[PDB]
Amino acid sequence: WKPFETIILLTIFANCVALAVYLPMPEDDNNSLNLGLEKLEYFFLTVF
Amino acid sequence: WYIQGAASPKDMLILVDVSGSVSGLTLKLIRTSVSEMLETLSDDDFVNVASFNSNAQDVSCFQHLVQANVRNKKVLKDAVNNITAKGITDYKKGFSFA
Ligand SMILES: [Ca+2]
Repeated sequence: WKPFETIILLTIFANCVALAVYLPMPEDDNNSLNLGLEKLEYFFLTVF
Repeated sequence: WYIQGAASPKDMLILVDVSGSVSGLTLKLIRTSVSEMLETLSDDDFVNVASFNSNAQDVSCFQHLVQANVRNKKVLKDAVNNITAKGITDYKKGFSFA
């Protein structure tokens, strides 16, 4: 009805901040926030 | 002459960070610092050189602290040069190995 159109609009804004805060590092090197951000991708992959 | 009377002899151990982030201008700088750091070393000083990226290997053939005479230093300054950066940084296996 009303909020399912706007919780999935709030989910997607939270997916765009997770792509923003990703930090690309050379040669397969990762800090510890990039590891917790690929554990967020799985949660954003099922909601969608 | 200045160095021997500056300070007492010493067993040093150079760690080199070889994780992927270092590759670039920074990796280039490290190979020239370690060679530079060695110039400082003397015969009475012992020294080995290790390197870590999620495992700590040792840069050359030595595996213990060696006398850092003209020859030994020449081996270490020739293995510091060929290093390639790849992999995850691990300061825990780098200081255990040290
Ligand atoms: Ca690193």
